Amino acid sequence: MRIENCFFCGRPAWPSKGITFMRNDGKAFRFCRSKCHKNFKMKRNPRKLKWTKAYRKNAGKEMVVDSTLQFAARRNVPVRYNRELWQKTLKAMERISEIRARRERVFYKKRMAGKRAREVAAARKLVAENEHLLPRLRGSEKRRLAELAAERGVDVEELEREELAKLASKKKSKAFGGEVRRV
Amino acid sequence: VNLRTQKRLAASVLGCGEGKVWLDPNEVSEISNANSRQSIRKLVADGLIIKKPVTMHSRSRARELNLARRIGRHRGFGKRKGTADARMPQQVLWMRRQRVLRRLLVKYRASGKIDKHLYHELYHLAKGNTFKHKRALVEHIHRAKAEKARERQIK
Amino acid sequence: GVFAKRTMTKTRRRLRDLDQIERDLRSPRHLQQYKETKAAEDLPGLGLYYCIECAKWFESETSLVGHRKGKPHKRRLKQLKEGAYTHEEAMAAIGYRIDNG
Amino acid sequence: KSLKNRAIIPRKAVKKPLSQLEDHLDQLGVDTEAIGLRARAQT
RNA sequence: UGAAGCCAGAGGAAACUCUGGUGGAGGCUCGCAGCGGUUCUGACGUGCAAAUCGAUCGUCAAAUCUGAGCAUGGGGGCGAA
RNA sequence: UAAGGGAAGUCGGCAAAAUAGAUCCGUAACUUCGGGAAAAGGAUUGGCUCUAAGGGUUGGUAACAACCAACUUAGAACUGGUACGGACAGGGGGAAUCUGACUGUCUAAUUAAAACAUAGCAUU
RNA sequence: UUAACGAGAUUCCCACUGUCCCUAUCUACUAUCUAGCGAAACCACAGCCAAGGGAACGGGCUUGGCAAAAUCAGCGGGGAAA
RNA sequence: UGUGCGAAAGGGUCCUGUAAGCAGUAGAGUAGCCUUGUUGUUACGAUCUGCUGAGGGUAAGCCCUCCUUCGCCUAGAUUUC
Ligand SMILES: [Zn+2]
Repeated sequence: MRIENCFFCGRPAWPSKGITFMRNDGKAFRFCRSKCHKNFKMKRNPRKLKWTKAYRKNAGKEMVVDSTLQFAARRNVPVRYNRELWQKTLKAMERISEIRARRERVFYKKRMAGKRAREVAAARKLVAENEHLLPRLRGSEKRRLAELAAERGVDVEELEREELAKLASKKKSKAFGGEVRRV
Repeated sequence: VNLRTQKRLAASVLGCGEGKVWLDPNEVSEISNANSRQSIRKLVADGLIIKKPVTMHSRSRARELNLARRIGRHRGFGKRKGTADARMPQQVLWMRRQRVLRRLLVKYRASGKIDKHLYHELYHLAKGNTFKHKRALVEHIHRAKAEKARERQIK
Repeated sequence: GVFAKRTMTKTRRRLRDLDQIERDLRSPRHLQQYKETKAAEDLPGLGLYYCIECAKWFESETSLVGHRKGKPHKRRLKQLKEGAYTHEEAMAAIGYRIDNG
Repeated sequence: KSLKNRAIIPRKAVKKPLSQLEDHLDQLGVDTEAIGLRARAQT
């Protein structure tokens, strides 16, 4: 047996999975699932459906140029069976898989490099426009810190900073409404 | 505590529907003590009874759709549902065109550009559907003037 | 509007595909095979007025030149300009290939 | 907000509770005792 | 949908013919209300109802629909019967 | 709602499905010349950005400029699409025969019809 | 061998489809269970069969088969039911 | 008193199909300001591209989780040679 691939989306097609369409010109179309089969019957383009490997290649979101992608091919010239060749092939398959995985991760990071700079710029703009929503001590808490600093001879700004630390550590959500007392 | 009479009286006093009357839920005994329209008016002045505002029906989407249709959107064959005559009548178009042409002919005869015989035959051509619009009538008057001037210069 | 939209996706209502349309445009033998698959006397307008892009027969030259101004023909032109989806593009999408020696 | 079914009562028609207003001002970080909301609040 | 009448243009000796408009006729026509009551292995069948409910259907400017007042009384009246 | 088939079902395509708005191309026999007819059979319809035509007033071949106003119609590019009258609303069509001229009317509560009436005709 | 018109009667064609092959699935309201409320039709007495019971009829008789409290949802053979 | 039960959550596995928002010498064209065009520029503008197989859902009859949190527990009532 062998593992085929879906014509429409590109997923691995295993035995008894999906359905094959035989056309009168002599071409056969293997689909992994009824989703791909029904989209094909609705004449949707796989290149425009964003969940397909066709779209991902056309958008450049899959690693398409690599040395590790040259090892798998449809071999139309058979090789006489050789036990040593098959075992070294299996070892090659493992090593190729590992190398391909690391190179794919590098490719994804090179796609996603600029995110940190964009997010930092957006955060700076948001903070600059909304400085007034930053956490703040209560007026009663400020007065109590001021009188405690006057009593203990300590720094009111210092007391304010550890109180900001405490109210930053303690997160309390507010509830809607409230019970009405019965008569 | 039943407040049906108070709700009806407050609707009559405030000049609104009973669904626009607000009775204070924390003042139900004091509202229940109000059996007369004078007492209901006093509670309205105190603010225990208020008239709720109207529910929104905005015209903003209608106005944007009107501007879009004015500049030409949503006028395609998929948008049309009535016939061309049901949408714009040919009789209305013809009446407007005839009034425009007759107004122009009266203006030209009054100003003296054309004389009375030329006015008469142009009136009957306009009734016989020679000119489709004002520019067509104006160009016909100009070519007739050119022919008359050429005949006068020849004679 | 689409005639009998409920049973549009049945196999007995199936239309010609865009890759077959590309093959018909590039090679006249493929189009000739498709036309020999049909009977000329039962065709609209005796088969004389045919749009290869829409893969469709028309009753008259006026009707054919008429549909060419419409948007279905223009969407077919746009899809042909983009290119039909085929097995070699499907194979390149997964990075697979054929070794023929 | 429930503006599909009914209009919001105007804020001038509802008496604002002193405890809630003092709590909101304390959240915003002002000294309510320095301004004396007790004298301003009606009865 | 487009009857008479009317306007213009082109012919024709004329009478007429053709073309394009205008006009708004019809116990004409699609169809909302109303009026009616065709069909359905319809609902209901000691029912909501001693004739009702749903969908569908006929007609819809008139030989159309309708209130009140009044007339015709059993060997009778009325009857597009 | 239902793959594949498409009336093989049934006394009988009953019921359902299919058609449907608008624009454009086009439309047979027959005929009382009025009709048939929306016959039949076809092309198309979204969004957006534009272009063009269709008016009024004022100002001295003005046959020109400015300002004001609203709705129709045509043309083009771009653009999404499995759908574009996207819900709603909304003809299936055709070939024939019998039959009554037609519109209309009746058996309230089993029969709406080749029955009745009708205009036309004839007689006393 | 009469046009138009017709909820008149009949045969056929294309389209169309769960009419059928051959059935499957989903939703709502019931049916169901509970609280409350609450009829009627019908009713000689009653209700398992088989063979015989001259009058072509047995539910009761004769001879056999048998035969175990009290019940619920359904069903439409028989009795009842137009 | 447990390899417990329950409520959340995390992970997985599936379904859909690329979220809001921001940006772009992408974008048919149109209008202003001036260098009067040299992405002239600014503005609007379906859509496209990137952030983004993202966002959302996932047991209601899917799976795993002493070792991710919080809670519950040795009852109550009736009957029995
Ligand atoms: Zn697939």
